Amino acid sequence: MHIKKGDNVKVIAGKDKGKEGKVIATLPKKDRVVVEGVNIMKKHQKPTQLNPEGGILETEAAIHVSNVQLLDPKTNEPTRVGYKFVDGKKVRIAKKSGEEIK
Amino acid sequence: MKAKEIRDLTTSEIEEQIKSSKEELFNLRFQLATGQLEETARIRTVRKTIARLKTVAREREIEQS
Amino acid sequence: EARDILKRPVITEKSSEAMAEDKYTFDVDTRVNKTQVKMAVEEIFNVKVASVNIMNYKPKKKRMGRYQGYTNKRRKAIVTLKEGSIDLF
Amino acid sequence: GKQCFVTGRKASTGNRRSHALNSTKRRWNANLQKVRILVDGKPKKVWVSARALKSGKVTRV
RNA sequence: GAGCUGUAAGUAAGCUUUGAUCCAGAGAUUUCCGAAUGGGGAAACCCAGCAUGAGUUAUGUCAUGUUAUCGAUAUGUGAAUACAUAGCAUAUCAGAAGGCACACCCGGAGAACUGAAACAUCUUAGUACCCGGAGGAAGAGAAAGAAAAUUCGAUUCCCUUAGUAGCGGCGAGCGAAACGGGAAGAGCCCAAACCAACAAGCUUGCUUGUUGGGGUUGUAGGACACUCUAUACGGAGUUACAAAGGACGACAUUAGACGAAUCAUCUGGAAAGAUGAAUCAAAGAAGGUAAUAAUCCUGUAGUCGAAAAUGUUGUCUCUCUUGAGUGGAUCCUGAGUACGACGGAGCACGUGAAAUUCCGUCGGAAUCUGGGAGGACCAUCUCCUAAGGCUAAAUACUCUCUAGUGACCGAUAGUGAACCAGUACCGUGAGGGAAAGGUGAAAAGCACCCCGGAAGGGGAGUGAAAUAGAACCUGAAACCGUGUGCU
RNA sequence: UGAGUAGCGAAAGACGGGUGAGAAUCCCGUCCACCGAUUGACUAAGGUUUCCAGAGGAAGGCUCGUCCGCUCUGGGUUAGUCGGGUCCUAAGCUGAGGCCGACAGGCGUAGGCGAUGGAUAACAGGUUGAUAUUCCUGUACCACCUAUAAUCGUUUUAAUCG
RNA sequence: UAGAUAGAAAAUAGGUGCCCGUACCGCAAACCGACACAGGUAGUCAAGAUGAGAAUUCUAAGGUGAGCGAGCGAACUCUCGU
Ligand SMILES: [Mg+2]
Ligand SMILES: [Mg+2]
Ligand SMILES: [Mg+2]
Ligand SMILES: [Mg+2]
Ligand SMILES: [Mg+2]
Ligand SMILES: [Mg+2]
Ligand SMILES: [Mg+2]
Ligand SMILES: [Mg+2]
Ligand SMILES: [Mg+2]
Ligand SMILES: [Mg+2]
Ligand SMILES: [Mg+2]
Ligand SMILES: [Mg+2]
Ligand SMILES: [Mg+2]
Ligand SMILES: [Mg+2]
Ligand SMILES: [Mg+2]
Ligand SMILES: [Mg+2]
Ligand SMILES: [Mg+2]
Ligand SMILES: [Mg+2]
Ligand SMILES: [Mg+2]
Ligand SMILES: [Mg+2]
Ligand SMILES: [Mg+2]
Ligand SMILES: [Mg+2]
Ligand SMILES: [Mg+2]
Ligand SMILES: [Mg+2]
Ligand SMILES: [Mg+2]
Ligand SMILES: [Mg+2]
Ligand SMILES: [Mg+2]
Ligand SMILES: [Mg+2]
Ligand SMILES: [Mg+2]
Ligand SMILES: [Mg+2]
Ligand SMILES: [Mg+2]
Ligand SMILES: [Mg+2]
Ligand SMILES: [Mg+2]
Ligand SMILES: [Mg+2]
Ligand SMILES: [Mg+2]
Repeated sequence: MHIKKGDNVKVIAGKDKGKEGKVIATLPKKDRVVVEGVNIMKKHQKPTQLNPEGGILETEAAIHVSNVQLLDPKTNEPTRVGYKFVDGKKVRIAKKSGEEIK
Repeated sequence: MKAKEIRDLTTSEIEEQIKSSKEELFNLRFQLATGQLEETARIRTVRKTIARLKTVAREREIEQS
Repeated sequence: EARDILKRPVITEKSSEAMAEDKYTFDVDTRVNKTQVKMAVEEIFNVKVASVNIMNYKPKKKRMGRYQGYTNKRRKAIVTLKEGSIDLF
Repeated sequence: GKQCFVTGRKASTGNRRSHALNSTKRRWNANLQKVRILVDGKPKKVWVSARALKSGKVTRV
């Protein structure tokens, strides 16, 4: 996917539209990603499980990768990504500024 | 153990390594049966090591012909 | 090939009583004979084998959900040692 | 599996026809005769048709 | 190029930027049964020989290789029976076997219901089934052709001729071909005469046989005799015309890479919708994304890309290879053949006036001043030159792979089978043969409390919705209940 | 719908004590009754895990169910001598060559296969929840192998094998 | 016997001896009968009293009380006694 673990992304669709956060996990086979503070779910945790304490646990749920957009390193605006070849190595380029993302 | 190390080993060393790996795998299987093996991935590791050793031995005895 | 003849030890109540009697129970390759079992045990555990009894166990029907099948057939040997001992643990 | 050893002459199929033109299957068999001829330079009793024997074209020995 | 150890969640233990998983080419491994092939056998099992090796004091035990049958080619031995012929023994062979794509092709054998308003000739039909043989196509094929002129010039296939000409208890029905227009096109090799070498009979006359050369036809050709032409100059070729290779190059297939352009607000759980204002387009195909997106993702147009294997091609190489004319003295030009009679069959053609073509049985030519055909037959004329062989393409079909298409189905439809289906189940067996899809955007799959043994439920919570809570979208009718206005 | 209807598949139970949320139906006890050339004990086919232990009660069980030939979890079958193979053959099957036959294939010789028959060395006792002529104890037998051997042989042999 | 070959072994001691089956039901609720079905299913053993007996009745060894019950004690049907 064009989004990668550790990237800083902006949510462009969903309840969290407009939020920014770090990509902390990707699910390539589902085309989904997990972004900090985005798409919080409240799951019912039984205290009877291997974890003694239980209740309602709040954690991020995966979001579809097409709902997050990379932020341009220069302008900090959401941008699509192209690829250049520098000394035979692929480099992700922001299509707004033209700068290497990483 | 990987194919490069196996290809540095000599034929006699390949055979001895196969013997020792088989003995190791056998002890691992016995520990697993008796319930004393927590690190179960060693079994697969050793099985694939044996497979690689036999691959390389066969390659050598093929290129000889 | 001895490590292939012997597959694993059998640990059950009857097998433990046998071990008290100096009889060790193993699952073995379904194709081998009593003599091969004896030689494999003697080579692996450096013991003297007094005798080997052997038996076959049919595949047993087993169910998991809506899927019907069978367990593997088994060949079980009981090796009575003449001299020495085997420590499985 | 009976045919002329020399020419391959064998039976064929056709019809017996009545005056009312009713049809029933029949065969025309070859006029095969068991004779001793030279096969691979050695005598051998084989089936040969009378026509293959005609005019002494097959040597009986 | 960052995750990964399948369905398949879980736990555990782990792997991985020193490049996992994953994708493509190549290779290694590949138990047992099965043609199954050491022998046997009620498939997936049992029991051996031989050689070599492991183990044991030794036996027992084990490992690897090999050992079926037939065929062919060699070697040895060799009965009745003398010579040697059965036979026997050994060695070699990528020799055969068996399967299937319920298709297409060729051949052997070959129904019946049915139609004829009955039924026997006839029809169904040379169909179904069975059997053998294939090939990627098969079959056919370079005139003993079609014809009747200004003749054409192998075969196959399409249109037409034409439901014509004919056939037919002249019933039911069956039903051409030539001409003309098209697709595709390609032509060759033997037998014989004759020459040379070799071997047998030993006229040791010159007869027979093998090999090579020569030769291939209707405008008659060839041998033979003579005259030119050349020793690969030229020409041809592994699709026939003889048959194996090699080098280099190109293209294609089997992974991939790059690939333009959108923001804001409103409603809403969510925007792609609406509104406003923009942008790309060789890209407005399509799918996905929390509703309907050219500009969010995967893509699309366009361009690029291969270590390796495979396929098709081009040039070199390689291999093979003479080509014409004149003459009419002699010679050759396919024999138990053509053909005839009887009995059958095939020809659209049912025996008919029945040519043309095949099978069985019996008889049986001619030899270029020859032989066959023009629908009995004869003459004339005209056209061909049988009784040997090969041959691509245009045609047929689809188990299969790749990319696509549909005024085709949308869960009683569409495959029998959207789902763990040729399953469950039924049958001794051949065989017959189902039912069964949908939570939600996300599992956020209901912590906790309460009644209850549990099941089940009431709250609470998640969620837009639980009135979406597990065959969980919607949820008709039959049918079953509770309450009630009028009766 | 028929309808809370027919039926619930040969029979003798009673009570006490347990267990349990729940008991005519499960466990234990006493008494009673039934078969007893047998409803008892083996065992060949056939079945194929139904066997044992622990747990369960949705469905199955013609009621109930705490129970079960059901569900879940884990177990259980031990052989030189028992039966079969490494022995034999009957009927039958198969069948190298072979004979016959449109094809397919049919028949058949040698030779194989093939028990329902022939041959063939182990018995008593003890033992588990579940195996026992199989495990254990005691005491045997059979085939074979190795070493030492009273004795006999030593190339027409003469001991020995056949 | 044809054949074979220096060597043979009464005894003593020691050792070796594979594969398949083996659970359980098996006149039955586990087999053939769609069923936890009054049917069918080869062979073996089979005590006492009585008796000719493997008949008869009652018992032994051993096993079993049968997978709906509780009442009532009409017609009628069935099985049985007078
Ligand atoms: Mg056994
Ligand atoms: Mg075999
Ligand atoms: Mg009719
Ligand atoms: Mg009619
Ligand atoms: Mg052809
Ligand atoms: Mg008439
Ligand atoms: Mg060629
Ligand atoms: Mg891209
Ligand atoms: Mg928007
Ligand atoms: Mg794009
Ligand atoms: Mg005729
Ligand atoms: Mg004529
Ligand atoms: Mg003629
Ligand atoms: Mg005419
Ligand atoms: Mg002419
Ligand atoms: Mg062709
Ligand atoms: Mg529907
Ligand atoms: Mg269907
Ligand atoms: Mg369906
Ligand atoms: Mg619904
Ligand atoms: Mg009532
Ligand atoms: Mg009534
Ligand atoms: Mg009534
Ligand atoms: Mg009633
Ligand atoms: Mg009852
Ligand atoms: Mg039980
Ligand atoms: Mg019930
Ligand atoms: Mg034969
Ligand atoms: Mg018997
Ligand atoms: Mg028992
Ligand atoms: Mg047993
Ligand atoms: Mg038993
Ligand atoms: Mg019945
Ligand atoms: Mg009987
Ligand atoms: Mg009696």
